Amino acid sequence: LNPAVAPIKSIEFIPVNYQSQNTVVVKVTDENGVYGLGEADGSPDAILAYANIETEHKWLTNITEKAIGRLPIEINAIWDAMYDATQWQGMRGLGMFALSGIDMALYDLAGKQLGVPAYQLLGGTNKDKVHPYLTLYPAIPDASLDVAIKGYAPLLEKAKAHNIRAVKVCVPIKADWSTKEVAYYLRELRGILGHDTDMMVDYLYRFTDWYEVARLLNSIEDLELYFAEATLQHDDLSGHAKLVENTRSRICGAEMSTTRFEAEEWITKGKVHLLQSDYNRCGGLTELRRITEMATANNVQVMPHNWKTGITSAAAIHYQFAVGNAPYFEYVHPEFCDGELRKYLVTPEAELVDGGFAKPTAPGLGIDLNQEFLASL
Amino acid sequence: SLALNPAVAPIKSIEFIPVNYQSQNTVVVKVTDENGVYGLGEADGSPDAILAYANIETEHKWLTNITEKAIGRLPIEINAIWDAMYDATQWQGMRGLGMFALSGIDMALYDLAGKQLGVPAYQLLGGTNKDKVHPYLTLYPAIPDASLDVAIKGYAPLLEKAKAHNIRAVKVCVPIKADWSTKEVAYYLRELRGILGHDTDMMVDYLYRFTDWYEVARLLNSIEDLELYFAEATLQHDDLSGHAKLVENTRSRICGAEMSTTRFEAEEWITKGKVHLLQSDYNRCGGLTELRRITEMATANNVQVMPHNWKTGITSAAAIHYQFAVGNAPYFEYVHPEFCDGELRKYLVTPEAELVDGGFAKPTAPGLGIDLNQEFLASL
Amino acid sequence: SLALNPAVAPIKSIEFIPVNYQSQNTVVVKVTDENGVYGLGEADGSPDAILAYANIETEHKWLTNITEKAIGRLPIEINAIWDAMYDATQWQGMRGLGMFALSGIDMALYDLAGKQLGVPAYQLLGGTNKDKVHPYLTLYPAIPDASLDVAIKGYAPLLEKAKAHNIRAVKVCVPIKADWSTKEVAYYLRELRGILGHDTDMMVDYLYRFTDWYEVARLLNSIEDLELYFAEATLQHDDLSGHAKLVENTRSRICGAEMSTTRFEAEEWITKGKVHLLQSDYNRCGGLTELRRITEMATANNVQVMPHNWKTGITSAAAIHYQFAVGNAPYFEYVHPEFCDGELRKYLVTPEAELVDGGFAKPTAPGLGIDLNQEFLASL
Amino acid sequence: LNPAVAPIKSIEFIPVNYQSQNTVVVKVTDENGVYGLGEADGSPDAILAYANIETEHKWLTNITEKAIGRLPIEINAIWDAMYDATQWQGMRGLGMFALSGIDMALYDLAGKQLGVPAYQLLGGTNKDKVHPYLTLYPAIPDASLDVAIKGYAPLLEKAKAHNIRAVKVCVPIKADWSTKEVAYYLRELRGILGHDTDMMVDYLYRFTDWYEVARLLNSIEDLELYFAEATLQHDDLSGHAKLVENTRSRICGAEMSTTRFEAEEWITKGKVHLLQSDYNRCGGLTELRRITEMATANNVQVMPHNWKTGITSAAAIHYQFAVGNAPYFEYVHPEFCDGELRKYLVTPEAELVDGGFAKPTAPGLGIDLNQEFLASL
Ligand SMILES: [Mg+2]
Ligand SMILES: [Mg+2]
Ligand SMILES: [Mg+2]
Ligand SMILES: [Mg+2]
Ligand SMILES: [Mg+2]
Ligand SMILES: [Mg+2]
Ligand SMILES: [Mg+2]
Ligand SMILES: [Mg+2]
Repeated sequence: LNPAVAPIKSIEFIPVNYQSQNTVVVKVTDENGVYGLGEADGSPDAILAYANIETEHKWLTNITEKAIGRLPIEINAIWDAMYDATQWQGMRGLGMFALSGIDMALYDLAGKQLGVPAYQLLGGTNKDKVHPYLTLYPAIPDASLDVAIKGYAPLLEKAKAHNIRAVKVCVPIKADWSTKEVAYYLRELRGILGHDTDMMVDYLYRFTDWYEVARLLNSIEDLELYFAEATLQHDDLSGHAKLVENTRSRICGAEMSTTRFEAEEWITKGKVHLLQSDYNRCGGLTELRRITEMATANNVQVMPHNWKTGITSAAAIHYQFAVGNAPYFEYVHPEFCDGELRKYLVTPEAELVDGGFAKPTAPGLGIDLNQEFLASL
Repeated sequence: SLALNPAVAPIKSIEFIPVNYQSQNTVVVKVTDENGVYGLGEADGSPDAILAYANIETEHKWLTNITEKAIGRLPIEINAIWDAMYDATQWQGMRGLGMFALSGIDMALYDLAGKQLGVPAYQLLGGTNKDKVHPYLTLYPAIPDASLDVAIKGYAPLLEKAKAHNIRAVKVCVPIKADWSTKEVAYYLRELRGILGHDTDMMVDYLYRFTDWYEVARLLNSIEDLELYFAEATLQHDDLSGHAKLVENTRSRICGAEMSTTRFEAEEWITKGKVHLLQSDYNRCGGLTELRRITEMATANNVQVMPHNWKTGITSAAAIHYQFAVGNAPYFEYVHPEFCDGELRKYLVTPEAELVDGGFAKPTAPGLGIDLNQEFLASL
Repeated sequence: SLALNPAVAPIKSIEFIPVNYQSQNTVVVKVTDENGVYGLGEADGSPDAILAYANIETEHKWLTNITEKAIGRLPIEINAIWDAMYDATQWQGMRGLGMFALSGIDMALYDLAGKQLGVPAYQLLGGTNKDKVHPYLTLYPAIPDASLDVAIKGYAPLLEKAKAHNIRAVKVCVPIKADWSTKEVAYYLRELRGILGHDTDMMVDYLYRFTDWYEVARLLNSIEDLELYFAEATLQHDDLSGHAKLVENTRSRICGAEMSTTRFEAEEWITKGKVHLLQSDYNRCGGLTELRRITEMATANNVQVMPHNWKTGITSAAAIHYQFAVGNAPYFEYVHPEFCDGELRKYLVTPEAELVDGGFAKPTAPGLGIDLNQEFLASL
Repeated sequence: LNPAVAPIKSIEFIPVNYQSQNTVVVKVTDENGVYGLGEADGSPDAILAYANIETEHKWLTNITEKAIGRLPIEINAIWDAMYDATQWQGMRGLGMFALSGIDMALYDLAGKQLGVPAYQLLGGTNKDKVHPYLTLYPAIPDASLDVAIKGYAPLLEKAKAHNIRAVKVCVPIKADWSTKEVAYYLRELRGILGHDTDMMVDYLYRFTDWYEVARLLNSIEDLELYFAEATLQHDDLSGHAKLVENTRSRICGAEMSTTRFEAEEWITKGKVHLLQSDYNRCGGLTELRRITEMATANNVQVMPHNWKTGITSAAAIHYQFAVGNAPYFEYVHPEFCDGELRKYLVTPEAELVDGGFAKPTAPGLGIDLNQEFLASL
């Protein structure tokens, strides 16, 4: 057998704060010193504590215990083991963020051992390139319609200049615009962007009444927006079904969810067009694979939520090549987003050429920490 | 014009206190108002994971420290505060561990609000028309997992003791590591039922040892004659469709939601799981406030609620108040000192409700009628 | 051991007081405790029919005098008392007039319980996270039923006045005896909408003038451009299947349950009527206690609740407290003195909530913050 | 990268007949001479002709064409590429058997290149041992009850002696026994075997009326059989549903089906408790993985049909370890079967101990052709 396939020796959770952007790097190392990198969402110190709890019983075990000593190649089996041993407090919520980080690191570690890029461990690909949609947000107050539009105007011009195939814009949380003003706002941005680029919208959960949201969405149908994200409260699945039944917009769901079980509910009860389960929240690449194959059979697209560091971004590219079932996937690019962690935490940076990425050639996720940057916090 | 109650003072601080005993542990939640008056509650989950969660730093609209939205609020507005805490913590507290922390605070608010207004907690949940409540007691002997004869011999004295004290209902378990075939489990339960007799209701906890509904159905159907009250933790907790199969192909009461959180998961168990009874826990699912919503919803759908309960006397006190004002079933889970091992359960708080003839009388003290036994607590 | 609140005293008597004005009438319900402290509420229905109902003689388990089960109970146990009264009166009070009487008592309990504990009523319903609430005002000019030009001319000054006072939303009605064709109704509403402008939400009450859903659908669909908030009393109140048709074939919000009683009828409107909004009345459907259950149920099903409200300042006070702690919609029905005729509505009780910029601030007085204006009341 | 992961160079379909019994071996060789073995069901000559057709258009392509030149590690991608290019005549039926053989062979090849057993390429395992059910059938005339019961007698006893945990008996096709006689037959067999060993029953499609079958199955509920296979005609899904709705027996389906699309129908329309899609018919291990994960979500067990040579039997052991969701799986063992082909075609044979198999250790499927036996034609 392949000697490089060695059992996991250790797994450490490494908080990384930068003055308030942060993440929790997950490092899994085998007995030969080779290691994989992943990252978990959630308050770094809460995640670190959870990752260091004492095992108490069958359903309340330390998350890393079931992985240490196992062969990194058995990613599916290791996932089941960790999940089963942590049911008392990790079936949903924060605990799943920790499991995600480990699952992610395993694809990077397994890739290095076998000498293959992570997407080849996920089924391989028939695509020659993938194209992300970029989430854009200017450094604005929440501001006024004028400030917001002026702040977006250039990011949108820059996107078109770079031939980005799709972009997502947001409605400022603290903004107090009426739905009539939101429509105007979106019309103005779409006016700036043009119709050759797909445009997604994140309403940041500013609504609670499906009826009002339906009136808004049905009034801007002419804008041919790609989707409507975070319209109603995340727990309001029946409310989302109402939107699907009464509008012609693509309705998204599950951005903050965890596991395929919550994903299944969004599909059947929420009737949503697209799931946004996050790499570093819902159960990693392994759970996103099950979620996506289930989604496909149900005519539901999956565009995993993504706004962390270069670690998740790398996982995102690999996901899109072997698992993705949609035209785009969420990605945060350094030239279209402020944030040092995203910018320098890991290297190298995937090269975006004409709005797309080429197939990964390096082992695993093809990334490593920028010791220099990390050396300074 | 009439002046308002002076005792209804703003909350000044919220403290999470982990308590381990050498294992046995819990997380005491103490909410103190402007005048030094306080309420006690407790949260499930690894005490140190919970402690760290309770001390995180606020980052944005949906990622706030759980206590932040409670500080400065009047303890009497429990429902509003619950919503304030939930909304501000959606990023990592909608489900799982995070809800355990919110649960502990909610529980404490009933105790505190009760003291400020000078009324027992159940009167803040609607009052009661019951004069007494009767819990079912969960029994488990000290047996190594053990074998058939070993397990039966170990349960025997507990079952006789319960009959002697007139306990109206008890729950027995199938040991986790026991490798008994389904037929041996059937034998096992027949033996226990035989020892106990049929005047006492018997619930059974299978400790999630099954994954195939058909096998489980064959089991439960083979023991209808035992007239067991319910079948708990038969299939894996995520297998809601599997529970539905059980309900559709057997005549046993099927339970669910013991490890769940929030009324949203509870609703799914009701509609998709089709279960006859929900076991959402006081210190996990959202405290008494969420249990009230879950129970009123459960009643409308002909579903009983018997909250999971295996912590300290803090949750036990909450359970009695719950059963008097909210409970919609004949029994509710309760762990009694004389019927279990657990120094933490026996000594952490005082006083202890007096079980008379297998029932509890209406609580009379303000709030949850409990307090920390500092000597025990100080003894480490 | 801590002593309980002394102010929480048993209820000693319950009195129903009919009040007519020459027509305008109501039934004041006064609940007095051991120490003379009392709460006010009011019941809908013919005052003399209600009076007689409130004084019937107990005959058997299900045919009891409504007050009997409340007398001797601590006002703080509102939910338990509600169940006690309901269960004992099933023979003739489960629906209809009988529930009006129960509603009045429940409302009074919030006022009384509030005074004993020294807290505003909304704090007994869970508190609030809102700083202000905004009602919609129902407008109707003095017009004989009138004709198109007559009705429009009459509504004009009311609509301008509302805009001047910054009322966030208003409701207009289609006169009952008006024989306008559906096309004339469409014209009518277009005119009113034109006068009002689009910054103020406009609700429409059709006063049950229709019986054919298809005709109604054609109407509502022809006026989508008016962006009306909702369509109330379109089809007959018993026609739940007809409302479903409307919801399925139009894009207007369809209301229901304005004249209904209990959460059981409310549930049917939700599931069978498929309505977007319930209008169960404070003084008809079961008071604030039942409105709380109906609203929490409505929210889970994405249904708004704007309780019907057209009585005296007693229900108006209840409405504000309701909206702060229970309401799940942007507005709620309210009748304001400066926007209506009604000596009973204007003078029966004091003080009057101050509408500032079309909104109400948090109530501060105990209970419902109201009391009988004996001079007015004494003046017959 | 990993030098061993080389492009596929050729794919050969080799008919194997015995003087009756036959199969079609599938040999996929990479650019280094390393190869993987697999087998396809169906008339060997029909299959060979199908594997040698000429590409005509987008949807009518030679099955091997989309695999040649591809890295065998990208099994999921190759599966899609082959399926997509052969839709015109390979979406269902015979065509899928061929695709199945190639898919199976890719797991063996990919396992050899990476130097890991096939099951690790399917997720790994947390099971230490797997236990098959053995399909038994005596060499009997169709015969009378007595004769049939007599033939099964020794086999049953031998099964108990070898501690086989589960066995499947069949009702002779040409047997003209009434439903009452079939019931007597099964009672007699259950008596001989005992209840400590699970017993499955294959009725070989002798019924067409669900009502009659329900009566039979409801009358032998006391025998507590594990399942009822091939009761009604294979196209009669609505009929299987009536069986499920009116009896308490586990009802099987999909034995002769292909693709996860037919399997989904069996689950939702047929309401069956267990699927029997075959490794060498339905789309191979890749499709069995999708079918099983879908089945698990629907509380449906999967025990893939298996009656070919040691090539499929090997694939079956690996399947059960990493993908299987049921306590047993079909297996044909040489000491319990009478097939020269099943015994000699490939080596080595997995060791059955106390009714179970240990985790495979050799790369890929761990089998190879027995040249001598083959040279014997
Ligand atoms: Mg978002
Ligand atoms: Mg489909
Ligand atoms: Mg349990
Ligand atoms: Mg009901
Ligand atoms: Mg009306
Ligand atoms: Mg809902
Ligand atoms: Mg067969
Ligand atoms: Mg399921």
